[PDB]
Amino acid sequence: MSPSDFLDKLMGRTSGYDARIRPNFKGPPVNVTCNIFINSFGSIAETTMDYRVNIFLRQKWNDPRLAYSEYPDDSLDLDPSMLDSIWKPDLFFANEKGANFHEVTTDNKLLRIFKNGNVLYSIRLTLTLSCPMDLKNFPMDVQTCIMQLESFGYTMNDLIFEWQDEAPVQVAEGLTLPQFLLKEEKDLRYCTKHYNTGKFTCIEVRFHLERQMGYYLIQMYIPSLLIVILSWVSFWINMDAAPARVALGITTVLTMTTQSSGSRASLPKVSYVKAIDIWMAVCLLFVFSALLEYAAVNFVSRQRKVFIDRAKKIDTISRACFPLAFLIFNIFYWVIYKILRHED
Amino acid sequence: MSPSDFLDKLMGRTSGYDARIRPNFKGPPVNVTCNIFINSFGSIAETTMDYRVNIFLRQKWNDPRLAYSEYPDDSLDLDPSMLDSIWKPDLFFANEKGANFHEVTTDNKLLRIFKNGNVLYSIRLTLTLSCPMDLKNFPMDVQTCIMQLESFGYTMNDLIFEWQDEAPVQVAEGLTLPQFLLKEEKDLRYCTKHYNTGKFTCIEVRFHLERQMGYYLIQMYIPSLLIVILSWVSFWINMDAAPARVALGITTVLTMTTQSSGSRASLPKVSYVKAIDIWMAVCLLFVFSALLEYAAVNFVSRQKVFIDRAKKIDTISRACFPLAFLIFNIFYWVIYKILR
Amino acid sequence: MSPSDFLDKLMGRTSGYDARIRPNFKGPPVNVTCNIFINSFGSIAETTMDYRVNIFLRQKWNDPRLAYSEYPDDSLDLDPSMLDSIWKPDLFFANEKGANFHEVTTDNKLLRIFKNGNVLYSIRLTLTLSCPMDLKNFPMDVQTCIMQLESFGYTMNDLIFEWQDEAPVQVAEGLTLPQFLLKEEKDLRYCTKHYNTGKFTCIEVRFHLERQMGYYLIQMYIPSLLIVILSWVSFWINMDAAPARVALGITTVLTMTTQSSGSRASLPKVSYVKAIDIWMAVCLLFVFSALLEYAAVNFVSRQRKVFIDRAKKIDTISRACFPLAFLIFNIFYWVIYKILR
Amino acid sequence: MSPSDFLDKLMGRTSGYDARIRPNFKGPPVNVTCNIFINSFGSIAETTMDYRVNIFLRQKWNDPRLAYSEYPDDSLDLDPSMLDSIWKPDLFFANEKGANFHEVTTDNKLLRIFKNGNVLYSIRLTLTLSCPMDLKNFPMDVQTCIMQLESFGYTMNDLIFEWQDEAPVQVAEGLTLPQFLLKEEKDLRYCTKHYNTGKFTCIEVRFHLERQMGYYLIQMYIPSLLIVILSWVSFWINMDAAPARVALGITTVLTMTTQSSGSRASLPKVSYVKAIDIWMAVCLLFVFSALLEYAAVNFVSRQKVFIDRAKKIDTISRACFPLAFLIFNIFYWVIYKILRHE
Amino acid sequence: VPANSTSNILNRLLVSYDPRIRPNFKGIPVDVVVNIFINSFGSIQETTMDYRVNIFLRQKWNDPRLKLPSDFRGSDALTVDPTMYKCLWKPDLFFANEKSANFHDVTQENILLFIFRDGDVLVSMRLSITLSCPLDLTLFPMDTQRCKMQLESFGYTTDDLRFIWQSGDPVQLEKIALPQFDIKKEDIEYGNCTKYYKGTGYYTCVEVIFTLRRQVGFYMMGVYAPTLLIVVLSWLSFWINPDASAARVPLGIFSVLSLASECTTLAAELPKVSYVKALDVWLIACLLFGFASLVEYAVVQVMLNIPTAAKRIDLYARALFPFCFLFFNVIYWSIYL
Ligand SMILES: *[C@@H]1O[C@H](CO)[C@@H](O)[C@H](O)[C@H]1NC(C)=O
Ligand SMILES: *[C@@H]1O[C@H](CO)[C@@H](O)[C@H](O)[C@H]1NC(C)=O
Ligand SMILES: *[C@@H]1O[C@H](CO)[C@@H](O)[C@H](O)[C@H]1NC(C)=O
Ligand SMILES: *[C@@H]1O[C@H](CO)[C@@H](O)[C@H](O)[C@H]1NC(C)=O
Ligand SMILES: *[C@@H]1O[C@H](CO)[C@@H](O)[C@H](O)[C@H]1NC(C)=O
Repeated sequence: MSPSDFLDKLMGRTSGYDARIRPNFKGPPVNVTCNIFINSFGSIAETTMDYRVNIFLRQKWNDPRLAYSEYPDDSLDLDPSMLDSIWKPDLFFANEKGANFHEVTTDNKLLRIFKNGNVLYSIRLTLTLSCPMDLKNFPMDVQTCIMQLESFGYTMNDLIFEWQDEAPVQVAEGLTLPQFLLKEEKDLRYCTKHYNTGKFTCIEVRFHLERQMGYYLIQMYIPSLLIVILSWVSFWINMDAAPARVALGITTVLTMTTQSSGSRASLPKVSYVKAIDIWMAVCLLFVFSALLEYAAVNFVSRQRKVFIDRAKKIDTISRACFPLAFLIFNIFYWVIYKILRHED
Repeated sequence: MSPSDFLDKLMGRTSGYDARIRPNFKGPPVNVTCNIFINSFGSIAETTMDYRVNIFLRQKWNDPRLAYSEYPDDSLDLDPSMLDSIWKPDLFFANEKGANFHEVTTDNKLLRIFKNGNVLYSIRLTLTLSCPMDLKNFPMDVQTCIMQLESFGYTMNDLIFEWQDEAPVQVAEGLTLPQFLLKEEKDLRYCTKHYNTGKFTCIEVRFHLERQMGYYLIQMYIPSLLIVILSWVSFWINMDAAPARVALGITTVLTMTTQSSGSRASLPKVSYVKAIDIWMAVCLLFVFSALLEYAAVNFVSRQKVFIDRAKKIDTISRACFPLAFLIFNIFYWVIYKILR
Repeated sequence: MSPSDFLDKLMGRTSGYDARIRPNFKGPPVNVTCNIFINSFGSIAETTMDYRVNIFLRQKWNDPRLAYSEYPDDSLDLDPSMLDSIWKPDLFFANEKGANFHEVTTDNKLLRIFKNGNVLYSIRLTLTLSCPMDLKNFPMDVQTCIMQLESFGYTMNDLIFEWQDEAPVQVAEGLTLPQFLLKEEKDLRYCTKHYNTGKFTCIEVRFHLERQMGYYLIQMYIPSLLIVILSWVSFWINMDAAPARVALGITTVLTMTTQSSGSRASLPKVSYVKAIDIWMAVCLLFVFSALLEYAAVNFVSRQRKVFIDRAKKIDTISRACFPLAFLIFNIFYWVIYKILR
Repeated sequence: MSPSDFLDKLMGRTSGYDARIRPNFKGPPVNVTCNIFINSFGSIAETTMDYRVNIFLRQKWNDPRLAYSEYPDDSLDLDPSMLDSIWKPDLFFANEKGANFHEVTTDNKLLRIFKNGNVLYSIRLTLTLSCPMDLKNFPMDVQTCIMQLESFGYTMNDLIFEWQDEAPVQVAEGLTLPQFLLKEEKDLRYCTKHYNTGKFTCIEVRFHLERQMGYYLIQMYIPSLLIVILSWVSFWINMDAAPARVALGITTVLTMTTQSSGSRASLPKVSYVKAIDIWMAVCLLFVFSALLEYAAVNFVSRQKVFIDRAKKIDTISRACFPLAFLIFNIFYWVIYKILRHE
Repeated sequence: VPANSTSNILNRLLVSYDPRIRPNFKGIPVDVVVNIFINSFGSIQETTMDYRVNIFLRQKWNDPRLKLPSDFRGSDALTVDPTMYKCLWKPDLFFANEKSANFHDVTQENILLFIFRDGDVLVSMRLSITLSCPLDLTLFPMDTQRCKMQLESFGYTTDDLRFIWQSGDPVQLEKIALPQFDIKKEDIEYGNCTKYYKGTGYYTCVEVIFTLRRQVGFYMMGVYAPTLLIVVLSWLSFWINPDASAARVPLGIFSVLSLASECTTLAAELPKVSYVKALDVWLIACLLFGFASLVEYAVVQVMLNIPTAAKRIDLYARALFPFCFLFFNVIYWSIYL
């Protein structure tokens, strides 16, 4: 009748229960239903391609050796220290650069045992999961980051993982991200990868993250538009102030190449070309083409006299063509990358 | 009478006390009154949205199985090493990116047992808690970083957390922060969050923090004003030389953009528009308007009494721009200092 | 007679000695005399507002239960592995962001028992102690960083800490700091802080650190002096060479603002003004004044009508006032910050 | 004859051997002939005054109560996991900022026992040691970095360290350092430092390091020379186009001063002056003097036979600058390459 | 009999099994078949010259005293307790070129231990090693680094322990792509060293060599195009009207300064190495070309201060400079691939 003696008879020294032999040995593979509660999310760094979570990973499984009938109460919230004395299913995340437990004033665990033998094991973890991240369109990209829960020491003939039927992944209220937002829908898939040593079980959950473009827009697109507008305004001046035209063109080129060089500092060195690269390169080429046209027209003016007219006509044609070409390129690029290529 | 015999009879092997089961099992839920003493504070890095503290966390609870009467002394202090064989209530911080104990020459713990069975359990920890931050008005923001003490291994049917009656959290004398002021008033609330696994107790404390304006003001607010004053003085020139005037215009632009870029890069990402961004953008607009005034004066200088019109437009600009900046400055300061 | 027999009889399983019970239990408080030998000192980073130390912490106390008579020798070194089976006083540094032991090929701990009963216990540690800094006069400040030793689990009625009468804290010979100097004199005081749970003993040692200005002088003050001398030479040129004077003004302005950016980005964010900031702001103000005087001279020369004479006179007057002003500002700053502050 | 029984009778529970007492207690001090094999070497940065190594530290000592005669084999190799049951000499590095063992798939150590009682004990370490750096002539400095071995728990009366007679410190074949080159000769000394608690034994080995400057050449000296020669070419064109030449002067001065700022900010803080600082300061002075001379020419040109004087001074300085630059460069190079060191 | 009975019989503290004895003591050395599965590869850093790899190390050997008792039957492989994995004898193993490694233990220890009937025991464990590979940068933007793995036993002489690679597919990787590299799956050279340390016998060491080919797309779209555009801008300056100083001089000086700043920015990030590379050679060649343009303009100006002679020299230089730049580009690209 003593609760300590009851615990000893259940899983203690006098119990005879062993924590090393899995339940239903030499029989059907024991199935484990797991669900994940997310407490934190963020620190998504593109340079190293990883993100940190803080999850309350829970596991459930049946065990006939842990069935009790002395206590009328169905659920026995036992001390977390017992978990070393009972069998625990191995479960490691396949893709994670580094994970660790949380131990403050105690180990963060709990033990709750039902009458029929069901066991609901939860734990607090901090995972630096790594998700591969494409940037075909860097500022307008929808990223899919994954978590792969799978067993290591047990073949699927012994251990089987499967998501909970209802509410598989829960998210704490008021969760926000510095630069992303978590969509409500989350995909659940069975990886069940094969190795040379057997057929290991695996469980995958997909996170769909869409990126808010406010900072990229405000800090990078507006300066480029202002720069090209200033280039047009500078070019509108006549040829009398030629040194001023050259100086303004040079400083436009300098500031824009500085912007382009500083654009790629915060992102991983990727072989492919992204949206920011295309935009910066095209607009810098626009400024360079304006400078080339100015030089050609100055060469025309370098020997009224059937040349000053020509030069003025070419300058007016350029003034009527460059803003229209820039606007048509801008609208084409924006619509293609908003609807035709990705997103929306 | 021997202290070793007493220790063995109370927590030792012959005691029979099982530290593996909570007190009053199958009974009323034990209640814990915890108070936290703050020792060190600071390193509030806005880039990663977190701050670190050093707390002397203390807990109390009534354990009926630890009652003793042989020793006449009441507050019988005990060696910290005995804590491995005593029921320690579960407690973890809900919001913390990482926390660790402290060991130097020993484990920094304190245990104290009273005659009636109450137990005092103090422990020193270092926690890098995370508090989400709002930067709608960056330099003049009043922030509220949070700490949540809560249980993990016991339903509210077993363990209940609650603050102390008086002096719940006290800061050490002489506590200071690199760039913030920690005001005296602190708010205590019942957190008591819910999970699908049951009802879990949760205790919450809020710290109100405000950012000191001295550093940012002295660093950039005065220099931009002085640069604009230089531009105002430059509105009194009569177009002495073209390239020199162009260079004089560009220099102010360069100082302006260096200061604005530095201040914008000093901060993390927020989508909305802040105070310092508004100030830098308006400074950009005003210096760009100064450059446009230079260009207009250069244009109207060339070929009617166009000289008189040029002088009139120059004095109109010189009488308009200072007043425009004064009204913008007073408006922006009042809105983002009192009305926001 | 066997040494293992003696060790077991003294503090072993058959000894009966209980390491979980304070010596002189339920009586006078134990008396601990501690002295600390500093091995390494450096990594003083003001960005994080702390510094790293490496100390040979040594503690001595009295245990009446450890008195032995089998071995006539008094000074008896023992294996450090027995340090876990002997009462060890609690001692934690109050102000340290993070500290750790040192283990290499063994645990770095030394334990020694004398015949009367006195015990020595020397342990190696590395502490990242934190000391708040006052940067009112940053380039030539005097920093006092505090190491606080105090107990946690024992009230003043049980454990009492105190320094040693002779050589309380001893610095290793030949120790050098990358950007600081250590004064020979050190201050020892008792913090004896009071908490709400009781009175806990405390011990405090202070280091007087001063910063040598050599690097900061070479990096900041000399370039600014060269820039202002360049502005002086720019002033000496007559107004007819307007492009030369104006471009010299621009180079002064840009050099000064780059120096200001470097100085202000080299230090942690602090509300109050520091000496280097005031000095460099005054240098920027002098450069701006040179630009303003050049602009005024050019404006006067614009619209010969005996205006050239007055412009030359005012240019000479201002170019003779600039050296007096700069020299008086420099001497005033130097004397106040070197003697008065 | 059973290996398990032999291990039990040697140092197991039934052996009676005690690992808490040094060999030949209350007698002559036990000597340890330690030698160190270096496996990796690098990450030596002057910013925080440290460097890291991977050493195969091996120690040999006698132990009379551990010799055996049952097995005819002499060099009997035993597993690392048993090493906790045998006495080991205390040892640690004095100039150590932080170190850790290596635990990958097992514990990285090795124990061998000879018939006469000698014991070999090699335990892997990764030391982030620290040595003071002398940067009097930074780009072409020769630096001596030291590592120190000493005991803590025992006085000289109980434990004495010493090097090995033949090949005390070795280096893995083909070792490459990232920035320096390690001189083959290495010094061995006896620190035997004294504290107030006794006379602790100590052993020190000095590494002589020399820095290759070619990278510093390419990255720092060529750009400054190119910028200065650009200022020279700026001077070459006459004074007719005053605004262009003066603007080019401003921009070259700005880039040179930003180069100087980067050069001085790439390195930690030291009170004295270094060679790179002297070179950069002198070259900045040269460009400043060039700008000042151009300003003087403009002052003379602006209002007689004044244009002749301006041209004469221009040619005079155009001829004077090469001699000054060449003599300064050759003097600096010879002094800092031969006279200052070696 | 329960699984506990057979498990204790084959190994237990109570049964006559000593973990402190290698199999075949005083006999033939035990050979270990080592197999490596690479779960994740990448994070290769040039500044520190090391890379991180997540590898499922697999090793099997022969343990006669571990032979499965005849009572058990029905399974060719018997899984055992990863906790008891510490109890059995282990082959000591370590990585020679290893800065650090970090055992993975999340919700359980990450180790799998199969035991077969004949006595073979297969041990697979999850590792996260950080190997250092000294990489050559003589031709930096395009190069083939050879970063290597050196498995090696330490506590046992080669007369006791020996490592042999698996016969079929001893290294398997599952479609792993580095951010900037392309690992050749087929071209993975093998071989063993058996390094010999003086006075300590021979220690066996197997070895893996990876051939990492660096992708040049980022550097071609990062620096080469801006440098080409700067030189084209200098040529445009040449096409500008001569004997008009004001326009000409700023163009050349700004080109030179932009190129110098580009070289400094692109050389700051790379690790500091003694020898010269391709990127700095290209940058200094472009800088010298801009310098040549500047001095050519200076020559034109001094010749002007006869106009036909100056114009002829200017035209000759404006025709020659594209040609010599093209010749330099052709020879440089041909030499440096
Ligand atoms: C667990 O689920 C598996 C897979 O559906 C099933 O075969 C098995 O019977 C279930 N129950 C147990 C106790 O293993
Ligand atoms: C502890 O506090 C709770 C909450 O007020 C109360 O219900 C309970 O009676 C208290 N005492 C005990 C001994 O549980
Ligand atoms: C230590 O200090 C206390 C308080 O002054 C004193 O009574 C005591 O005698 C001293 N020594 C010991 C061994 O307790
Ligand atoms: C160890 O070496 C020391 C130093 O040479 C010597 O005095 C001593 O006799 C040696 N052997 C022993 C067993 O102490
Ligand atoms: C390892 O190298 C040794 C060198 O003696 C050789 O005998 C052995 O065959 C090699 N092993 C393999 C698997 O090639």
